[PDB]
Order: sequence, then structure tokens, then C-alpha cells
Amino acid sequence: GTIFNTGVPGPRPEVAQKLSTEYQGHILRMISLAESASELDEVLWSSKKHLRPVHIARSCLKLEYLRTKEKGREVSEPIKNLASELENYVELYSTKFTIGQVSQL
Amino acid sequence: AKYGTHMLESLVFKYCDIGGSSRGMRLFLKDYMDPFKQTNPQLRIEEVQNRRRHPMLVALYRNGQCKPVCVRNLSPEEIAKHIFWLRNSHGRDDDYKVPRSHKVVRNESIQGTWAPQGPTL
Amino acid sequence: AKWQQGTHKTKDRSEVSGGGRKPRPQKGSGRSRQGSIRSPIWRGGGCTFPK
Amino acid sequence: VASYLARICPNTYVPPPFVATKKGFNGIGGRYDPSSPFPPDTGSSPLTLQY
Amino acid sequence: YHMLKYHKLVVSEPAVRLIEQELTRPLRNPARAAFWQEREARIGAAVEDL
Amino acid sequence: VRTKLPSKRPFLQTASHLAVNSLVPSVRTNRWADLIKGPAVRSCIPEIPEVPKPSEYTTIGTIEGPYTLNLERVFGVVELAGSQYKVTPDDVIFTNLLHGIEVNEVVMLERVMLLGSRSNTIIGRPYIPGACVLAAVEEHFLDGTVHVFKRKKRKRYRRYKPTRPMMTTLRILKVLGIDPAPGDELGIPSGPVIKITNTE
Amino acid sequence: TIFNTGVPGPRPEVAQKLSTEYQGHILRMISLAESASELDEVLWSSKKHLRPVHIARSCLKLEYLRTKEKGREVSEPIKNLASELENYVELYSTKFTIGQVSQLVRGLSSIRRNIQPDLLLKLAAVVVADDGRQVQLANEMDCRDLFFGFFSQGFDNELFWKRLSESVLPRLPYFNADVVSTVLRVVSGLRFLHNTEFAHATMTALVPKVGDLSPARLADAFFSASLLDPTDVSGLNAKLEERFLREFTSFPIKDTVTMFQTVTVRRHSTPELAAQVAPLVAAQAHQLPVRHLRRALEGMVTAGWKDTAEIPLYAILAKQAARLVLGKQSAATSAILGKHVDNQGYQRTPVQLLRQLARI
Amino acid sequence: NPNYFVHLGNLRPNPGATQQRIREGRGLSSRRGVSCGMGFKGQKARGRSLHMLYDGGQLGLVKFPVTRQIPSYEVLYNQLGVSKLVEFIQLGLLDHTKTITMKELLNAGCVSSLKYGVLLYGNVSLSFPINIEVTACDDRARRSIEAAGGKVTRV
Amino acid sequence: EPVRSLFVTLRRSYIGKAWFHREILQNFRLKKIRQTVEVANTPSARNSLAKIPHLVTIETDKMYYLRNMKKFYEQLLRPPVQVSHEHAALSSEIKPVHNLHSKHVQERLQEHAYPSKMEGYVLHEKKPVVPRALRSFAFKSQDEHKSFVLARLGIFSEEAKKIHLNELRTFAKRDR
Amino acid sequence: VVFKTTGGKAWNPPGGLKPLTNTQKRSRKENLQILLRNLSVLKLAAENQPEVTVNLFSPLKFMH
Amino acid sequence: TFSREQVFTFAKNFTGRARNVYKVALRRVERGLQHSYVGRKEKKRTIRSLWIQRINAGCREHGFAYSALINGLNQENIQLNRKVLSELAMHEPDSFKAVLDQVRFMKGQEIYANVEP
Amino acid sequence: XXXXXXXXXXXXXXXXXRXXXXXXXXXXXXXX
RNA sequence: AAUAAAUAAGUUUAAUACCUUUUGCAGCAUGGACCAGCGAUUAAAUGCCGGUAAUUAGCAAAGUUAAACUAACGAAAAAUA
RNA sequence: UAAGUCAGACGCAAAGCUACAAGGUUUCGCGUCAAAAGGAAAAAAGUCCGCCAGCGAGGCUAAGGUACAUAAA
Ligand SMILES: [K+]
Ligand SMILES: [K+]
Ligand SMILES: [K+]
Ligand SMILES: [Mg+2]
Ligand SMILES: [Mg+2]
Ligand SMILES: [Mg+2]
Ligand SMILES: [Mg+2]
Ligand SMILES: [Mg+2]
Ligand SMILES: [Mg+2]
Ligand SMILES: [Mg+2]
Ligand SMILES: [Mg+2]
Ligand SMILES: [Mg+2]
Ligand SMILES: [Mg+2]
Ligand SMILES: [Mg+2]
Ligand SMILES: [Mg+2]
Ligand SMILES: [Mg+2]
Repeated sequence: GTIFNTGVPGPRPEVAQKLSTEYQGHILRMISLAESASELDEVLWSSKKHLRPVHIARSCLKLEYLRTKEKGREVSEPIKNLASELENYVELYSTKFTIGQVSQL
Repeated sequence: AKYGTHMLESLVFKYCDIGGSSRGMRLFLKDYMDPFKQTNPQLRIEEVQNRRRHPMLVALYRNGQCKPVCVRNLSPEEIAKHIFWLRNSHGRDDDYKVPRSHKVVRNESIQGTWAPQGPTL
Repeated sequence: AKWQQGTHKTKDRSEVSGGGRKPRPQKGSGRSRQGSIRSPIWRGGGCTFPK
Repeated sequence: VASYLARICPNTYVPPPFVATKKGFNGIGGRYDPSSPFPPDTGSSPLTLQY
Repeated sequence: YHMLKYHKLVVSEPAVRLIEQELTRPLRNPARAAFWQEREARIGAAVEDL
Repeated sequence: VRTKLPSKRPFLQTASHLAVNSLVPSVRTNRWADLIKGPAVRSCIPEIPEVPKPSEYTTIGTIEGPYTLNLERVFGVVELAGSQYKVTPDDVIFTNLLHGIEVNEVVMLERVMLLGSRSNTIIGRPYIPGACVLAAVEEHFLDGTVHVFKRKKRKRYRRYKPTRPMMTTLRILKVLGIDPAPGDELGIPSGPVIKITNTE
Repeated sequence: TIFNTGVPGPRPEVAQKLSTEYQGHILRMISLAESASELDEVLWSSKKHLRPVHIARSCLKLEYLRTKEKGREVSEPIKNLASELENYVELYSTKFTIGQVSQLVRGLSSIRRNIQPDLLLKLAAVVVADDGRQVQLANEMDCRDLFFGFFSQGFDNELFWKRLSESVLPRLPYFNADVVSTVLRVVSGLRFLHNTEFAHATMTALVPKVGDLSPARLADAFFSASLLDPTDVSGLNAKLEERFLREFTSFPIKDTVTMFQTVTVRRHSTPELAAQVAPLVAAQAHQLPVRHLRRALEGMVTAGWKDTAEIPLYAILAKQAARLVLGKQSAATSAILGKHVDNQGYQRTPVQLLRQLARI
Repeated sequence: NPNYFVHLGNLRPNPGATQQRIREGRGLSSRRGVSCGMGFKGQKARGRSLHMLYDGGQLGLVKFPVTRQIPSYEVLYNQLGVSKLVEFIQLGLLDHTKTITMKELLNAGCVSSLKYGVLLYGNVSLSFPINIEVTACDDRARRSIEAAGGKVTRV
Repeated sequence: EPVRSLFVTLRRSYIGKAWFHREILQNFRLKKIRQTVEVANTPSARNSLAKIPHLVTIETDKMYYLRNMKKFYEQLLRPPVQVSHEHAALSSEIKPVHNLHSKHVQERLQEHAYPSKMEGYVLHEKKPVVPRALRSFAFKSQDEHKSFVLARLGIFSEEAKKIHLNELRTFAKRDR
Repeated sequence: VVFKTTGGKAWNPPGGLKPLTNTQKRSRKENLQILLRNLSVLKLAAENQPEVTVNLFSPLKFMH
Repeated sequence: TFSREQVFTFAKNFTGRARNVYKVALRRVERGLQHSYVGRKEKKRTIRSLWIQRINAGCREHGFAYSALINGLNQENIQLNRKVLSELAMHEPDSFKAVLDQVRFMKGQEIYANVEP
Repeated sequence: XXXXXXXXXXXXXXXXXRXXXXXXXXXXXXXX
């Protein structure tokens, strides 16, 4: 293309309109739009100091969607490792979740 | 040892009681001083307590060599390393090097040195 | 660190007395070129990095 | 030479040597090194006193 | 600094109570601190029932 | 191609093959080279056996007290610590550091290559079985300091590393294997009193 | 710019040995080996860097590999590999630790290999040298392997067992129940320890904590206690019987058969117990080796249970015994598969066991 | 004194918490020995002369156009999501049985510091009515609250 | 007889060789001269070895085995032999070394070959002579102490008197 | 090798590159015999290749 | 950089200002230590050259050559090195000749552990 | 040939040449 | 370049200072007669990127400042009944 | 590494410019020096062999050598 360097796919208008907005919630959108287990792990790692219970609940819910994409096989290693790390945050925030957040978790 | 006679004659241990640099020396004396004495009945071992700044070891040999060694801030294992080389040596100076042929002999030829086969002049 | 008082000072080449004029000519004398007698290199000069 | 204490004291028991680390803890493995100049620790960071 | 400097420490009964009071006082927003303590107590009670 | 920027062509081709493989299954499912691949072996030839050698040195006892030595009329050649020595009783040799021996101990050297006297010579090819040399351990010492220095002119490079080699000293006591020539026998006691402490 | 044309071909295949940089990976490689041949190649490549820790761990690995081949004779490659590990043990005979010796003996004993009598003495000397100073440093797992490992080798040195027992005596109260059970097994197997203070101490240490015994260890403890102490001087046999009654339904089939026979020897059997055993043994008769089948027959016969129309246990056991002797299970599976030329390994039972079953 | 006593003479920091400074110009074998790691000659190795952003004279950064559009003043408002408002009510930090005003939001901790007003935005699925007064609101929030029977008033 | 593997030994160094030839050697994992490797006999391997026939030596498995076994049999121990040389007229005198008169030969014998200097430390103790250039370092502490005493305690002091008495002894010994 | 005969740098003695001695000729003959021998061996290997390639063990391949 | 004590210890036997003047002595000390590194390497080459000369002189007195002896020893499996062979020719002429005769003529009597099998 | 040559060398106890029971049959290594 | 490595003490062999600057210096390129003392990336504020901890931070003392967070598609069905 | 570098040199092999000259100059393929001690050719930056962690009076070789200087027919 013309905007990015060689080999970088061009922007998707549907995704671009979601991320470009006047309203906050950038981290939630980044985890919600993750397309693979490895990508979601990188988002959480780079945002560790700003994670909150709402972010942990969405991350655990995303594991349902990633598993659905990777059908025809059992749970893969990256999914298992990501689930293990999320459990530590659940223990940390176990006393701060709401009923809705616990339900998603 | 030379002809079965040990060469190290005495070993003096100098240290302080409250100095931090002598901490390792005190540990060695507490744990290994007695076994060391029993192994070396022929060695005169002396301990000196003073108000000097750092501990020291002094080795005296029957040939007149004196070798003071500083053991400042050393552990018992490090102290033992110095003792091993002092006890098992003849105490030669640090600059001396043994003959380059690696052999000293008084009887060098059994059959006789080579000589020309003819009337010499 | 909190208790340290920190009332200490020294003088650099701009705070030492005198030293305005150029002490030697730039060329011709066979000596090293100099610009002031209160330079740090000179005995009695200022401090390079004063307190 | 694996151990000089075992050479100068042929008929004594020499405890195992202490594990040496770059960080420099004195409390690794539930043991205290008596030659250390610091109070015993738990063998990890942060430093915590082991009685 | 003073505690490590001197070998012995002697305190009075009223001093002990005052020291503990200051070391446990909320750093910020006393009202908010109480709310979270109450919620934890209720959760602890529910855990015992189960 | 004129540009010095690294090319991304391998990356672009790999992304294309990966996408096709992910979505389109292959037709073949076996490879004969993999099916008949045999077990891994160490080599395709028999191993070469090693050549035995006699023992280098072994302790046999200790020395009790002061002794004296006299000169004899035999000599031999012995291999020790990577080098060869020509030895006769009452000689002193210097070798590398020998582990597992102590001062005032007697050791037995078996790698004997040559024995000689004033009437006969015995040559080993390369070693003589049934011959040995006895010696007493006298010293474990650090030799004189050797100063190692390196510098490169005009390159700001300088290194200094002093060192002290480790060595061992021995005194030869007895040579066994060859008789002295007639009239050359030593008819008096010669060596120390040895307490034997090595029985196998 | 271009000096070769075409696509790069396959890399050459080069035979290589382990380098000094990877000396710390040897233990991992031993664990990752999945066959005797692979382990043989791993050791050969690392020959120049082998240490006593590596030799001991390799022998322990033989047990893990042989487990996968249960029900068959020990394979030739395992035997050949063992013949080489023994030579390494001889070279390092005096450089092993107490913990390493325990691993070595257990591994070779599991393979059913008899260590040379001279090697056992040298290995025994390592354990009991220096007045058992190192025994105080062996952990519970090391002690368990030392007792059972040496016992399984037929070691019959009175002095060795005397010194070993003395060092372990003060530690019995703090060992786990499973470890204490193994000690009783050795004591009962050694005649000269039948009526020693160590034997009595072991019984007194096991009684306080019996709820932690596993089924297999529980059965052995009851067997050993009955033989050593026919009269309940210590409240051990009575307590063991109570546990058997309470949890009879939970234990596996093999342990229930063994414990039932012990009760009959103790002469505490009742018709109610015999009736309850029959339905459980009949259902799971196929899960009993030849050795346990013999125990079941003797126990039921002694108890006095008679063949019933609903549960003809004797008929079922006879058929099961025939299958084990004939080894028809392998043939039956091959019939369904369709390939009758499948190799069938077997462990022929001794003639002595055949006579004992026939008499019963 | 026993070994485990603590005094002013045996304190050390945690490993890795500090590192020694590099003092350059202190020997051939020292780090940055002679030339202090600056090279040999040139403008960079002669003190404070060159700015780190100068590109040599090309001046490529000022070859781009300028935009003068003024952003909306509503970027000065504090933004509150509807999903965050509900979470506070569920936890019990807000009273949903009475009208909620910006004063209650400030005290509850939903809004940190107010200078102009509060903007309410987002989508949420509600089951109970809410009456809230704010300074600004979008359409997604208004539909979400009114669907459950609430009322949103801009004051 | 099939050829199953090849043995390749390196003969020449990496220095002065083109970079596209060093890659071939690195793929065979040859790094030192006289180092040998064993490879499978495959067409791809033979093609690579045909591009560097001047850098290595190549032999088959059979040739490698026979050459090394021939060397092995040659190095096996062989019976010793003896040679006699009769000298009917022999002297009973023990001749000395031809350089016994040299003081440097005697110094070596005195140091290592004789039972010398074993009478005790006190008898053989000697004080070394300090080189002239090292004297300012050997006596630095003593000079500082004397300055320390006179500056703080004065000359009418017990410490000052002791120093003076020691100096008198040193001066008196200069007269020899 | 250097063939240039001009310039102030004396790569060769006056008169240019010197002719080979008898030993140098013998040296170059043996270097070519080794090269020709290597090519002859590769011909033997190609004519006696087995049907199945041998598999050789490598610790690094085993680990990965 | 060496200290004053180290410099003057090394230079105690130097001439003139090289003994006690720091700037002069320092450059003389470093150059000397450079000579020593080269000196130790060359020592090993020179001594081996001297051994060969002495062996060759002894061989030619009997009508032989050094190169013939080295080849002959390897055929008999005799592994005496040059340091030992040099010393035999100088101090043990009779034993040195016996080695030559065995290599050239091979007329030594073999010795077995069992004299009478 | 490799198998027929490894066996012959294997059937040779070279360590038995330094055991004093030896004769002129323990050094006949090559041709039996 | 006044030393080094050795020696039977007679001697033999090896061996064109350092710095700066250069494609390249024994350099017929630059600086130093020698000794002692003095003599050159320091401090403040702000920003970026690693490491080590606290588990929001500062005041105040049931109430306030600073920072941070705040909707993206409610997609799983694993019941030998 | 938001570092240093943007003065390069010669050998063998090609082409343009010069006079199919220059230790000339401009491009290009490989190597060496630069930043590389050690061995051979007389001294030997760029040629031939070959890459120095340290010590040792052990052994085998490369380029090149094998009547004296000077080790070896
Ligand atoms: K820099
Ligand atoms: K080359
Ligand atoms: K001067
Ligand atoms: Mg002033
Ligand atoms: Mg420049
Ligand atoms: Mg620059
Ligand atoms: Mg010229
Ligand atoms: Mg040649
Ligand atoms: Mg110029
Ligand atoms: Mg000048
Ligand atoms: Mg430019
Ligand atoms: Mg340019
Ligand atoms: Mg040019
Ligand atoms: Mg340069
Ligand atoms: Mg040769
Ligand atoms: Mg000559």
C-alpha cells in the first residue's frame, strides 16, 4: 500500500472507526478486538499497571471466542497458559467483582 | 621435607578479638585449630592476640626463611589454601625459579662422559 | 539525607579576584598561550566545578 | 584441589561448601554462612531477616 | 534511626496505645476505608455459611 | 535492487504459502523416506580399541624418619607427568602438580622405558614389564612469579597478568629391574624404613 | 553477487558428540529418552562427561522404561544396557553418595538383575561408613529405597543391617506410614531381626497413625504384623482389622483378597465376611494375577464358603486361571484385529505355582 | 552481640536496586578510558554545539502542511460511562432509589475533578430505573436508561 | 560392497578463502585443521564436496577403518630386548662431574641435592639489604610515627626519649 | 602472487618473479595429486550408493 | 600503570637514570617485559635444535645419520624423545650405541616373563 | 570385512601382557 | 632503546622508545631536561528507556487536590436419558 | 545501537579516462591490511602459510627447506 511499510496490511475501515473516537475505553477495545491468544497476552502484559476487574472479566470471556475459532481440536497450549495467568488476577480481585463480572468470569 | 625432616619450624597466628577483618580467622581457630595441631606434632604453633589492624600468618623455616602472609577478610577455606602451600614447601623466595632442566644430580654419568677416540694433546 | 545541612561553597574563575586581562601575547614569545591568571590550570585559580 | 581443609586435616569432617551467587545471599538452602557480615536472610529478594 | 542507634527501648503504657493508633490510622478518606472493610466482613460471613 | 534496504520478499512468500496450507488440505499424506527411516546409530564402522599403558604412579607407604642415601651404579628412563626423565638413586626431579599424594610418602613408577648398567642395557618397546622406580614426595610448591605483559603501540592497549605455577618435587630412592655389573653391588643398607600402607 | 544457482539443498547429516557447553543438559536428556536404544545413544555421546550422578539416574530410568513392557520378559536391549551400566558403577564404586546408591539399587532390583556380591559389599560400605554420618542426611525417600532395594537383592550381612537399624531407630516416629510399612516388610523377611528392639519400635511407631496407609501398604502391614506378633502385645493387628472392616468396599480387588486371607490365618473369619467377599471377587476376578488368584482360593476355602448357583465363584476362578496359564488374551485380541501372526510375549508361571493351584 | 541483631553497621540495599556510576577519563583499562567514548573529532565531540534534532540542512519536518481546525469545547468535560455508573450502584456506592446528581457522583468517586461538567456516554443493559442529572449526554446512554424506565436530564 | 558413509578431514584454514566456500565448511561443521567428521553418502553431499576438493581430504568408511587399524597394531607393546657390552677391565673409582669446580654447578647442588641448612632458623636467619631506591617505602611508617610523636607529645616526653635511644644504637653500629 | 615489476615497493627482487626450484615443483605436483585423488574417491562413492540412507545420531537434534 | 614501588623493584639492576628516575625507568620496565614474552617462546625452539645437533654428532661417529635413526626408532616402536637421546649420547655412550645396533641390525635377545615356558 | 576384523582384535587381551604369567604366546598378537 | 632468554660464566641467540595523528611513522612528522605538588562530562529542573520496591500518590484528619480506569457482537451446551 | 563510522590502501582479475604509462584516477568480483602477534622470501602494513587465555628443556605438521654460514639426505 501507501500508508505503511512493505508487508504491513492496510487498515480495516470497520476497525478504524471503532478505535478512532472521542470517548475513552481504549484498553477495553484493544482486548475485545484481539484475534489470537498471543495478541491478547501482549495487550495484558503492556497494560499490567492499569488493569482492573472489568478488564479481567472481559479477558476471561474472550477465551470463549478464541476457542470457538480454533475448532476441530482440543484447547491449545497458548490458551491454557493464558488462562493460568488470568487466574492469579481473579484471586487478587476476588473481593472486588460484582455479580455480573463474576458471571462472565 | 628434606631427607625425611620437615622444614617448617613454627607458625604464628596474629588476630584481634573484635575486629571485623579477623572474623574468618576466628572461625578457623574455633573449628580446625585442634585437628591441625594433632596432624603436625613436630610444628610449634603459637597464637597471639593483639590490637593490630589486620590478621597475619608468619612462617619460619629451618633454613632461615621468613614468610609473612596477610589473611585480611578471608574465609576459613581461603586461609587453609595459604597454609597448604606454606607447610608443604621449603619456603624459597617468590622470585626464585628451579633449574630449567628439571633435574639436579650429583652422579650424572654412570658409564663415563663421552671422550674423543684418539691421542689427545 | 534530610538532616544534612549543605552550607558549603567555592569560587570559580569568574568569582576569584582579578584575572581580567590577557597575561601574554598570543604569538611570538615561545611560551604557552594563556588568557587569564585565574584559570583552573593556574595556581590560585578558580574551581572548574564549584560547590 | 576440591578442598584444602580436607588436605591439611586428613582425619576430620568438612561440611559442604556454601553456594556462591552473583546476588550474594547468605541464607540459601536453609543455611547461614557464619563468615558473612550481614544478618541471616531467607535466600531471596527482597531481603528478609531469618531468625 | 534512633531505634537502631540505641540497644534498648523502653516505652510507657499510654505511649504504646498512641503508637498503635497512629500506625493503623487510614491514610486517606476514612469513610471509604470503612466501606471496603464491611464488604469483606460480609463476604467472610457468607463463606462460613457455605 | 539498488536500495540497501533489506528485502522482505521471503516474508511475503511465506505468508502466501502459510495461508494456502491453513485453508486447503493436501492430497498426499505419506512420505516413503519418513516411513522407512531407520534407528539412529553412532557410526557406520566398528570402534577402534585403545592401547593399554602401565600405571603412572601409586602410593605404597610412608616414611617414618630421617634417612640417608648412597650412590649406585644403575640408571633408567621413566615417563611421568607428560615428560621423560633419566634418573638414578639420590636424584631430584621437578614435575607438574601431582594430585592425591602427600609429603613423606613413597610412590611407585611403572612406565619404565630403558634400564642400563655398566655391562648390559634393556630396551622397552615401548615399556618394560616388571620394572619400577621408587621415589619420595618432598614438596608441593609454587614456583617463582612469571610476569605476563602485553602492549600495542599507539592503540591504548595494555594488559598485566602475573602468575605462579604449581609443581611437585621428588627424590629417587631405588631402581628395580636390572642387576649391577659384577663388582658394582652396594653391600650396605641404603634407604629409609618404609611403613607399608597399600595392600591390594 | 550470485555464485550458486538453484534452491539450497538438504543439509548434510553429521554424526556429533556432546560438547562441554551442554554438560548441564545430560539429566534432562535422560528423562526425555523413550527407549533403551535412545538412552544408550545418549550415554555414548556424553561418555567423556559422565559423573556418578548420571550413572545412578540412568539405572533408575530402567525401571520407568521396563514398566511399559509389563506382562513380558525383560527385553534384550534393556539387559544389554544394564550389563554396561554395571561396569560404570564398578569404576565409580567409592564416589557415590547415600542418595545416589539408593537410586542405583532400586533401578537394578526392579529389572530383576542380581548385582555382584563384591559390588554389594562396596555399596553397603558407602551407606554405613563413618558411623552412619550420612544416614542422618538421607531423606525419607532415600531410606525407603535403601531398605527395600537391598532386601530385594538378597543381601544377608548381619553387621550391615545392625548398624543401619540403629541409625534409623530414632527417626521412625517422624516417618510417614508408607515408609514404616516398608521397614516392617524387611524386618519380617530377615529372621535375625524377628525379636529385636528395632522390630518392637517399628510396630509402636505405626500404631498411632494408621489412617494414612495406602491400600497396598495396608495389606503388607497386616501380613507382616500377623507373622511377627501373633499375640497383640501392641494394638496394631486389632486396629488394622477394624480399618479393613470399615473400608472393605473401597479397597482395590487385589488388596481385599490379600487381607481376607490374612484374616483366615488369624482365625477371625465369619460366614458374613465370606458371603460379602464373594460378590466383589466374582465381578472383578479378571483383575487378579496368578499369585492373587491362589490367595483368593485359599482364603475362600478356609473361610468355608460353598459354591452357590447365583455366584459360582470357583467356576469363574478356574476359567480365569486357565486364561492366564494359556495366555489366550493376546490371541483373542489378534482374532478381532485379523492378524494372527502378532508376536505374543508371556511370562510362564513356575511349576511350583501350578502344583499349588492344582492342590487347592 | 548475637549474629541476628540489627544495628546501623550491617545494613545493605536490595541487590539490583543500585548500580555504580560510570566515571570516564580515568585510565586505559577503564570504561570510556581516554576519549570518553565520544569519538575523535567533529562537532559532536566538542561540547554543547549540536541539537539532537537537526537533520543537516534538508529540514524535512517543515515540508508538511498546517491544519488550523479548532476542536470542540466538549473535550473539556469529564467522561462517565453508563457501564461504570451501574457498577458503582451494584457495589452499593450510589443510591439508586433517589435522584442522582453530580454531587453524589463526586462524593462516590465516579468523577475525579469537575471544572465544567460531566458527559455521559455508552450502552448498557439495565433492569431497574435510574434518574440522573448531568451536563451532557449522548443518544446511546439516553436510550439505555429510558429502556428500563429512567429519565436523563441535561442541566 | 556398498559405501554408506564418508570421512572428511580439513586440511586448510579459513584465512584467505572466499566467503561462499566457508559456508560449505560450516555446513559440514569443520572448524579446525585435522578435525574429522562422518557424513552420509548422499548425492547432495557429494555435490558440495566437489566444489572444495582443494580444502579437504576425503575417504570412504572402509579406507578410514583400515588405515586406523593398521596404526593400532603397530602401537601394541612388543617384548623387550637386551644388549650386552662387556668391559673386562673396570675401575672401582667413582669419577666426579666434569664441571664440579664451577661455582654455579655447586650452587644448584647446595640448594636442592645436599642435606644443607637444616640446623634451625636462628642459625641461618639473615636480614635482607633494601635497594637504595626502595628505602623511602620501607621506612615510611617509622618516619611518620616520629613526626606524630614530636608534633603531639613534644620532645620532653617518654616516647621521644625511647626514639632517641634507638637512634644512638644505630649510629654506634656505623663504626665498624 | 605478484607479477608487477614497476613501482618503489619491492615485492620481488630485481629481475621480477623468480622461477620455481626443484622442491617447489615437487610441492605443486603433490598438491594436485591430492585434489585428483579426492575426485576419484567421490566417483567410487557414487557408484556404490545403498538404497536406504543411514541415520546418524546427534545430541542437538535429539534435544529438539 | 605500575606504581613507584613496582617500577623501582623491576629496575633495581638498570644503569644510570634508568634505576631511580620514574619516567625513564617506566619505559625501560615495559620494554623488558615485552622481551620476556618473546624470550620464553624462543627458548623452546633453541633447546630442541641443540638436542638434534648432539644426537647427529653421535650418530655419525658410528657411520649413521640422524634422519635414519628417527625413522628406525618408529619401526621398532621405541618412543624415547630427543631430550633423553641427547643425554644418552653425552653421558652414556655404551647405552646409546646399543640402541643404534638394535635399530640397524636387530640383534637383541628378547625377554619374556616366563624364561622357561 | 569390518565385522570379520573387529572380532579378531576383540579376541586379544593386551592388558594381559603386564601380568607375570606371560610367555612367548601372549605377544603373538597378530597371527594367533 | 642499554634489555630479555639462557650458560660449563669463557659466552651464545633474540631484539629499530613512548605519545599524538594517519591509507601507511624507528621516523628525516608532532610534544616531553628531571623530581614533588596542582590540573579536565560536575550541579539543578524537565522528558524518554531499563532495573528494585510500595500496591494509587499529597495534604488534611469522615474531605479534599493529582493521576488512572470507564461498551466491545451477551458467540459456551461437554446430558452412556 | 537515538552508539561509533561517512579521508581509506594494495595484490590477483576485468572495463572507462591517461599514452592497452604511473605506488595515477573512476567503477566492479574476491582476499588481506586498516583493527592481526607467529613462520618462509634479506629488511618486508596490503604477497605465500596461519589467527596469540597462561606456563612446560614433551610430540606431529603447513608454506618453505635438507654440503658452510644455518636445524635436516
Ligand atoms: K558514545
Ligand atoms: K592463507
Ligand atoms: K634526572
Ligand atoms: Mg582561592
Ligand atoms: Mg576525521
Ligand atoms: Mg564523530
Ligand atoms: Mg622502495
Ligand atoms: Mg610440503
Ligand atoms: Mg600523509
Ligand atoms: Mg621539544
Ligand atoms: Mg563527507
Ligand atoms: Mg568519502
Ligand atoms: Mg592509488
Ligand atoms: Mg584509522
Ligand atoms: Mg617430523
Ligand atoms: Mg647442520
